[PDB]
Amino acid sequence: PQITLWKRPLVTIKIGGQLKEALLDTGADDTVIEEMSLPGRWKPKMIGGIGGFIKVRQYDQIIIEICGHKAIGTVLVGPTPVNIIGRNLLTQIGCTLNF
Amino acid sequence: PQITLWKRPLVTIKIGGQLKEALLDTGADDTVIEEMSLPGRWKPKMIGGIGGFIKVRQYDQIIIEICGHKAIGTVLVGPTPVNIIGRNLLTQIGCTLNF
Ligand SMILES: Cc1cccc(C)c1OCC(=O)N[C@@H](Cc1ccccc1)[C@@H](O)C(=O)N1CSC(C)(C)[C@H]1C(=O)N[C@H]1c2ccccc2C[C@H]1O
Repeated sequence: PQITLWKRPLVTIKIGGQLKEALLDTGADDTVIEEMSLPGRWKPKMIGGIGGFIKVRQYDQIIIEICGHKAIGTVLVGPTPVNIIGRNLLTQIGCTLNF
Repeated sequence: PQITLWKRPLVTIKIGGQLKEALLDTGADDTVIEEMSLPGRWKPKMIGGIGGFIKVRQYDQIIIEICGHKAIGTVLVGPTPVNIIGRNLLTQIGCTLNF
């Protein structure tokens, strides 16, 4: 698809068998999702945004679908304001910026 | 141009007669630049994301150049950790996400 930016680039994702809304976010290095249950062990990570820093849980090799495109990679879980698909998975689905 | 997402999509912008590096950020509704002078009236605004909110000055009808493309729009000025080109100006240069 080609997604214009007149509104927020919100898309449907599937993670843990559940449909959710997430923002395709080229300003995010990594993908961050609101509190939910994911399998496996997690590792600590601190991430910095416009308002400062938050602690998140880092899960690796997580299966996730983004607009029907299958990806498997790192998903951070924590108090993000909106679910964000960041560059780590945008690259997996072959997403680019174009003008 | 086509910009891949293996690294942060940073570009050079011209604003208020100054050159600055900024992040092409599809997660940002608006454009925010570190402290600098801009012409005209402004009003205060709070903007929020990861880590919470910061206070900025909102300047309207500001001309910026991004990769040879002139655009006009609202520019916020304040203590942002990274200079950010948001959707309000990305649309104007005809920037889209594609996969
Ligand atoms: C650096 C890093 C490492 C690992 C993992 C991650 C996720 C990561 O990125 C962190 C991050 O937050 N990145 C920022 C970009 C940024 C990087 C570094 C410092 C500050 C901002 C990006 O993802 C974003 O714009 N965001 C995210 S929350 C949001 C509401 C969707 C939106 C935002 O603030 N949006 C707000 C915004 C921003 C600028 C102007 C106006 C407005 C209004 C809101 O739309």
